[PDB]
Amino acid sequence: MKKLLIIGTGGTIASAKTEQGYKSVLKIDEILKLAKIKLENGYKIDSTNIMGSQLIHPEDWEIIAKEVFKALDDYDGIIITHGTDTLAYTASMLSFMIKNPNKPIVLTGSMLPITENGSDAPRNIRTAIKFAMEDVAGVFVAFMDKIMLGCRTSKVRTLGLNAFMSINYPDVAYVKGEKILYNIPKEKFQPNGSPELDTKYEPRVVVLRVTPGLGGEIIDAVLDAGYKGIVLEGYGAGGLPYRKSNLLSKIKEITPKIPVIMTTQALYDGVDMRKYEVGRKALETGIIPAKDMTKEATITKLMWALGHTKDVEKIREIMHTNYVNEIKS
Amino acid sequence: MKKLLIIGTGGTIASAKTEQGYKSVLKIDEILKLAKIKLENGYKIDSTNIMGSQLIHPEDWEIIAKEVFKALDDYDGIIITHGTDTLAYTASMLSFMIKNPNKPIVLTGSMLPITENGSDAPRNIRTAIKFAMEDVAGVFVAFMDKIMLGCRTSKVRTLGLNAFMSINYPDVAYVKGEKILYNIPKEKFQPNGSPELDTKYEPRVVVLRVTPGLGGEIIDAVLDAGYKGIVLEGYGAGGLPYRKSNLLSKIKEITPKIPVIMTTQALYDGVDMRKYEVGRKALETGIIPAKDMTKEATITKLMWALGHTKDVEKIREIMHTNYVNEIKS
Repeated sequence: MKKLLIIGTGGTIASAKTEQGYKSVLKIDEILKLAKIKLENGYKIDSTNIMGSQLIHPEDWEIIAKEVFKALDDYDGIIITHGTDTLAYTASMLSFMIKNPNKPIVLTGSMLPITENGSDAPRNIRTAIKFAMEDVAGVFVAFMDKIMLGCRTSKVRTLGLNAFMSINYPDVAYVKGEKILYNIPKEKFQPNGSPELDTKYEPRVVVLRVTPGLGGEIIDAVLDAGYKGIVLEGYGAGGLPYRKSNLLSKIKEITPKIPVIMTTQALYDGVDMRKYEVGRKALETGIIPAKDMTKEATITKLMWALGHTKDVEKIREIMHTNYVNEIKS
Repeated sequence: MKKLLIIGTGGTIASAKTEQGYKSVLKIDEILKLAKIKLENGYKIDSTNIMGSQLIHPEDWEIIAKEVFKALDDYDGIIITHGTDTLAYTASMLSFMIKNPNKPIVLTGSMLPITENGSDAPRNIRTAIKFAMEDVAGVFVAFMDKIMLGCRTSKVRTLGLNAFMSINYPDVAYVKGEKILYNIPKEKFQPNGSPELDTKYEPRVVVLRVTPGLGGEIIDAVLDAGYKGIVLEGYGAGGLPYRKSNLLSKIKEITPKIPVIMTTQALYDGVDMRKYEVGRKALETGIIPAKDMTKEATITKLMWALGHTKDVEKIREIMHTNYVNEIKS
């Protein structure tokens, strides 16, 4: 009946405790063996390893997108095991690089190595397999029995097993044993159009936390260092100091040439740069609101957008296009 | 019986909706009047305004600490109204600038202006007054009926009224009408020693989010721009790329001269740089773990520490000293 591909990429899920700490040591065949995954029953799993890796690099996104893209032809469902710390960047970036995928692409990981007592790895793989067997299409994350839209996922903690949340967006579904309870209607994830691959990206995006003290001298430094986009983890007021501070005036000097995106240091509820006068002053300088996007969506989307054009009005239109429900319309 | 001082500083709590957006317009006397606060019954409230402000600047911390410090002599309790976006930076910084305060110092704010329907401002002020009437000492935040240790508070969302959480640390208490339920024993917040004022700080700390793509060229740029400390919002693996990446090797070149602190982009559970080999490699470069500290504690503590010395071993010892339960021992 159904054919699944599981792609290994590294991560805690590929790791074992050593005398030098956790170390990425397992290929996907050993993960599947150590997590006691059934390779059949209404399906057949094939497995492959892309390329000691804990962390994804932007180059790896192009590699993974090409392999996933070629595989849509031969598989009903595609699972990617991945390090938790950068899984949400990968999930978001594939959501822009693979247009109209016509099969489920499901990323997962673990907080514990398989071989540690109480590991979450077997359960997360099993969840991902179950959802990958669904007649749906898009890029999803499977974690702690939840299915979440890839471009809306963030890692919220470093120890607790319920480590990924859907930010400012509903979960897709919840998997209890063999039952899938759709939180968003299944009919909403049907394939539309033919898949396309677009791997253009510019990686030199720098993300800053807006703090008291942060001066315009940083904006000078990041331009001197060659960076092409700036993400700010700003305030819910949505604005910057324009008094005892050159930050807003130094940004206003560069917004015609460099996209400056305003997201939040706060996790939940998004940025509204219109509610406060201080926000409206930040907008008036040409700072581009990230609205309800996650950090990981904001960042990967801007890298992808800069790969297409350096025209800041065109970047604004790309960032505010709702491609795959990464952002409100 | 008891004397309370309420200090105004600006914020949403001081704001009103105008045709140009929310605007800071109210002095503390008008806030108290519009929120219908009782200025007596077992107490007397005095009020004062420090110095159009939504956002605190590091300079304001010294001003507020001097005024709060002088006021310990004449008041049983001190309340500060403050903008929510930078309240947690202020609460943390006062926790290092005011040693062994012998009275409750309680910061609060609101998500809604007083004059907006359903405002949280009256309730937050009332909570802060109630806790300020307690025979305890330290720096606390009052929000949505909770009392939280100041140096453990973060703003987690931009719209929901329950906007502040206690991070990796229990709440101090919960206030239901006239009842205070102590979550940590009251006896644990008794005054010890005589209050001291220490307002030394270095503001040029830059906070970066660790992303895929982030190169060592940023470390060069921030040194050229004169910054004296770097906070990284890193990964739970606790490490950096040392492969297809010069980030870790450029940081290893500067850690003898510049403190580089590793905290998390994730909100909850802290950094453990020993669990993973990649973390141990980051430690071996002399990156200083922030452990369980909040971003706002990490950042203000480093600014305060740099105000005392530029010796990176002495900064490490300061950062890992548990002064006021900002960090685990």
